[PDB]
Amino acid sequence: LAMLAETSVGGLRTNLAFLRRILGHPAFAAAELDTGFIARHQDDLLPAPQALPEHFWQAAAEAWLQSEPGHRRDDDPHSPWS
Amino acid sequence: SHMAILHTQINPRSAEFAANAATMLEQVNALRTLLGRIHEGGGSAAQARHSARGKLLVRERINRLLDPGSPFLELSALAAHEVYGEEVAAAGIVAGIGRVEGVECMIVGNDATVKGGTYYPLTVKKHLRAQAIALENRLPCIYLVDSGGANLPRQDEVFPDREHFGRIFFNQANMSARGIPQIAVVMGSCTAGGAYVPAMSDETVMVREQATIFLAGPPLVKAATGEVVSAEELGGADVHCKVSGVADHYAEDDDHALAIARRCVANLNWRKQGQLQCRAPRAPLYPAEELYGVIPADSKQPYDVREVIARLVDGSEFDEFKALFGTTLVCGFAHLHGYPIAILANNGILFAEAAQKGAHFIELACQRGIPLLFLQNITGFMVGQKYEAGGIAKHGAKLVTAVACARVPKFTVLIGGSFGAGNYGMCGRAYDPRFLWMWPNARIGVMGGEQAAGVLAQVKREQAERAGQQLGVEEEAKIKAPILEQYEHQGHPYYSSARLWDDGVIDPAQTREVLALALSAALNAPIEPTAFGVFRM
Amino acid sequence: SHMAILHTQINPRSAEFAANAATMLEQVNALRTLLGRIHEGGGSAAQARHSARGKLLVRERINRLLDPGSPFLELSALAAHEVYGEEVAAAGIVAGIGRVEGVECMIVGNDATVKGGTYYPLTVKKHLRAQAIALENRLPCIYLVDSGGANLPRQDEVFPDREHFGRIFFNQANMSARGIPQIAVVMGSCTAGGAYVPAMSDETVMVREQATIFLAGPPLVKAATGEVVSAEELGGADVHCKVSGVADHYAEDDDHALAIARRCVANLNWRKQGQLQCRAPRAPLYPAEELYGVIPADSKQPYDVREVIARLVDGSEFDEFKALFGTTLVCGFAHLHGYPIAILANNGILFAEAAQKGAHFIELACQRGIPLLFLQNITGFMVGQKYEAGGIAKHGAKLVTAVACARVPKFTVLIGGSFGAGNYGMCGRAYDPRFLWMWPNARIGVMGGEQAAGVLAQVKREQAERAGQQLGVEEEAKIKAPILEQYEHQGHPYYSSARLWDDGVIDPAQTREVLALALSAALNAPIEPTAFGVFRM
Ligand SMILES: CC(C)(COP(=O)(O)OP(=O)(O)OC[C@H]1O[C@@H](n2cnc3c(N)ncnc32)[C@H](O)[C@@H]1OP(=O)(O)O)[C@@H](O)C(=O)NCCC(=O)NCCS
Ligand SMILES: CC(C)(COP(=O)(O)OP(=O)(O)OC[C@H]1O[C@@H](n2cnc3c(N)ncnc32)[C@H](O)[C@@H]1OP(=O)(O)O)[C@@H](O)C(=O)NCCC(=O)NCCS
Ligand SMILES: *C(=O)CCCC[C@@H]1SC[C@@H]2NC(=O)N[C@@H]21
Repeated sequence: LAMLAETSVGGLRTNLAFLRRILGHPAFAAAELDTGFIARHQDDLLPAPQALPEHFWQAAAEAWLQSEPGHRRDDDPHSPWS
Repeated sequence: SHMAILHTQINPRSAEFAANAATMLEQVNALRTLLGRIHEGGGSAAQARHSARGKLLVRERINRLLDPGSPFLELSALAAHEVYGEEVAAAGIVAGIGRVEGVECMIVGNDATVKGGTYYPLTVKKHLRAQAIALENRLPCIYLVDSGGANLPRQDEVFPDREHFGRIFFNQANMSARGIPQIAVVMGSCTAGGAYVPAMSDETVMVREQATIFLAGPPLVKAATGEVVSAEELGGADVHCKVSGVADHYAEDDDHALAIARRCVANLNWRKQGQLQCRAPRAPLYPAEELYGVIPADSKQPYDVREVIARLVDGSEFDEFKALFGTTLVCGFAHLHGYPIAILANNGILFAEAAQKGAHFIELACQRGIPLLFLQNITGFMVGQKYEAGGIAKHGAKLVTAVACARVPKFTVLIGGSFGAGNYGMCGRAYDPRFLWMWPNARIGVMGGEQAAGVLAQVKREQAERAGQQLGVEEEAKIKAPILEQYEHQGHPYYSSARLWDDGVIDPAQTREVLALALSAALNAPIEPTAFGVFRM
Repeated sequence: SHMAILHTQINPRSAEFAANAATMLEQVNALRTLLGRIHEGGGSAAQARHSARGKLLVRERINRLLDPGSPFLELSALAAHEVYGEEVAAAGIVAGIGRVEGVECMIVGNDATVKGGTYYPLTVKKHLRAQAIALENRLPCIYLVDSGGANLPRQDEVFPDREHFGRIFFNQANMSARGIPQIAVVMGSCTAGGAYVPAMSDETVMVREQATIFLAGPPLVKAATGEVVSAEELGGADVHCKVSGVADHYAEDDDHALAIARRCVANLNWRKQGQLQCRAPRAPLYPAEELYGVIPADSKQPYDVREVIARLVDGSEFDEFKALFGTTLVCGFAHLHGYPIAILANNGILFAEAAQKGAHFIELACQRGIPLLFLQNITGFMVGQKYEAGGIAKHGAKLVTAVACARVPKFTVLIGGSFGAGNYGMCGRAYDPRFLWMWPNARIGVMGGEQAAGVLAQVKREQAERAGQQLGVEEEAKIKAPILEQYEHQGHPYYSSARLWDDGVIDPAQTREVLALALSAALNAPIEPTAFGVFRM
């Protein structure tokens, strides 16, 4: 589960999300194993979407801003305008 | 260089410090909140009736045009404060410098919300003050045109004269000739006057179904040989992009129009011509916040300037010239965010040796091409009978010559008092410093409140004395009352920034970072060699 | 800048596409194959006879001289093609720009195999045209002299006039004065005329027992006061390196000579003068060969040039000026291999609008110091009674002044038709573009085939009409026949490039590759400020 959280794939539809929670579902803790399992807790592992909090938007905005250094002019690098 | 350090003598925990720092911070909060009121433009009222037409607001247009998170130095925000009868928010024109495609640019846009965006006398003054900073520092211009016309009732102070409207066009065609791009973004009405801002411009952009550039709008045009035509048909967006050629780019809306704009600044092949031996930036050694408490609250209470110096320079390293001589004026070399600078800061009165000290400094500075930084807190020149017989007159002159002629970049900031001859000998407004700023605590005037009421009333009883009478404490006191209050009123920052005597009131603990922004910006223009006039020895 | 992108509308798969692509590509192989024949020189025949004397061949001397795998821009390869009676490959001299010790150099060498390497008129025309590119762009000069003399039979077009032989020396003394070194390598006969190329050159090198520089060789000198002596005795390599001092370097053979050469180009303390704000080089968004199919095969079937631009600019990003105004002329900014450039491509006719659009654009490129690229495919200026009474006359002139005066590097490629006024307003040969190229499908003439035949035949029946008669389709048709063909002939790329009206015919699909080469080389020399004449408003 450790590995699944340190892994990151972007720019495509991935099941990386699904797995993370199927190793974490309490059913998987106990031997509640059979071949219907994936069907059973179907809800628990394929939740319905939602444009989650501003909580997000905020960070995503601050993160985006921090990953474009602006521009550094050869003219005066130290320029505080960057 | 562990010798060029300024070890502080201020205790940040003292009670006296907390006292000053107190009423200082209040002052700043005072400004803070006003500046917010001014952000409202013509008030939620029509400001919302703006967005109505699907038009982006002024300051919004600016943030969209700027570079992702670029800083923005705003100019004379307190413009026209309590000046005109009505409220004319930042004089109905917001201007400032900001990064646009990696270029420090001068931006000006009108607040359509403020009394129809028309030009009141000061709107014009602010506009022109911007083109100055622009020509003086070679910053390409971006005019976000959205104005009515010129404020019809006060035209006498808005149309004729030299530095009146129309001098906007003058500076413009001259800037395009001295090779400083002139970009125009039309996002509203633009009848008559401002009709030239986009007509006279290297590159021009129009927002369809919204932009309108015509000499005489339908009101005027109907008032002509009759004829009744609509805005869109007379001089709309489609008329000047597809027909006449007064515009160059056909933008679909405010957001598009600015995007088009960015692009122009992008194909500028622009390169900075300034040139200094800037060194790596190293922060000061004392929180620049601590300034709040270094500055006494008791206006005419003695403090050591080097303290303010130590909280702005790099690594608070400062090498002092003529260390112990006419100490009334402190002079030294240091660096600020890399950029090396030569400083001249008042520390009291100003005897003869202080100006010879300062004039001699300005020669060394102007000889190495290092920017000049003036920190005013001058009450005046020491007067007296021996003092006058000593040339405190001609030596003072020596200083001003040096200042008036210095051609390297000059920067002034008022942190105390601009009073009398002092203001001039320290690069006051009239000596064209690239930028002039004012602290909340500083006050400016020809001479003290009662000082002027002193003389002004003295003569009244000198002319009435050799006229066989005398001034009774009843009339004399009524002579000084009106003065003592007038002076107190026009000595205040708001009154000053309101009339553009300075490019704005700033946060004392932000100074350091304003100077860096400025200095860098002024390096878009070559540091020219200096030629001094005759020195009265 | 995902909006400054040009989205094609070309289907590389379409039938129509491969149709054009077909005839285009055929034309390129037509050129590919003739180009090879001209690499023959004086033919396998004497060519082998050359190598026999132990002399490296011309085009090989060049390959050896250049830097490991450096590129090489050859000039007017079709020189003198089907021009003089005989066949004179590349006019007996190959020249072009190539790297030598990290410096973009102008290299000129003669083909001792083509009619003795002597100078036919076009030889002088081409040699001269190189020193022009040398001067105009400040590229040092390497002359690989190995020629007989001047082609005696056709001297009346090789010796007298301003731009004839001897102007060769002029140009050399002048460039030497303007500090563009002049280097010479004597690897053959060097009688009389070409005798000065080696004597007038900062540095000179001679191949022993092979090179000979004498004002009058043994033929002439015996025809003098009798006297009979050998070539190497008269003016060999040992005579001029050990005794006279007309040479500076004593080389062992062709290969050594070239080695000594390079070494001179090494201690040139050379620095480039140009200066643009070039950015990182990004490739286009569409295969450059797609062009073969962008260009109609139907001579006068309209197409959109923006499709052509899209395949040369970096990341097919193009910022278009006066986007929708005088659409017949396309203008915009973008870059090519990093270097910023301003484009002016024809998209049809050229009504007043276009001209104004263009003049105005040039003004902007000229003010920002950005090089201009012209893309000709102009059929002419729209004629008529209104169009004429509308000043399509004077408007067109505003365009020419602009072009004529622009002092920024200018580049011209003929990708359509240069016919009439058009050729001029679009920076034709007569306007000093640093370089001017021609695609194989391009046709250049004073005006169309029957166009001329039209007027030229019509006056004949106007002089003969007010002469009490008329011209029956009998003589009328015989007055048109000759002209119709003459023009078809004098309009083809070979006909042009053989006379140097262009620095060559190139591969449409390589245009970008050559444009960047040129530009770079043109930056060995400063971009000057521009001064405009009077503009007829
Ligand atoms: C500019 C104009 C299109 C305004 O359009 P709008 O967005 O509908 O704005 P409004 O008409 O509601 O104008 C509202 C304010 O504009 C002010 N105003 C507009 N033009 C003005 C002018 N030239 N002088 C003085 N005030 C003017 C009005 O006083 C009004 O004030 P108020 O809000 O306190 O009542 C319209 O006023 C106009 O056509 N003016 C022409 C100006 C002109 O011809 N000037 C030539 C001199 S250079
Ligand atoms: C240059 C020279 C040494 C040639 O030596 P080479 O290597 O044996 O070459 P060739 O003698 O075989 O010359 C062959 C070609 O050179 C041509 N040629 C040489 N000099 C020429 C000249 N000055 N004018 C015209 N043609 C000339 C001949 O026409 C001949 O043409 P062809 O091959 O079609 O028959 C010999 O021609 C000579 O001495 N010429 C002197 C040139 C001169 O005096 N010019 C002064 C005018 S500035
Ligand atoms: C081919 O179609 C030539 C067009 C003829 C029109 C006339 S001839 C040259 C004049 N200049 C120009 O641009 N067109 C005019």
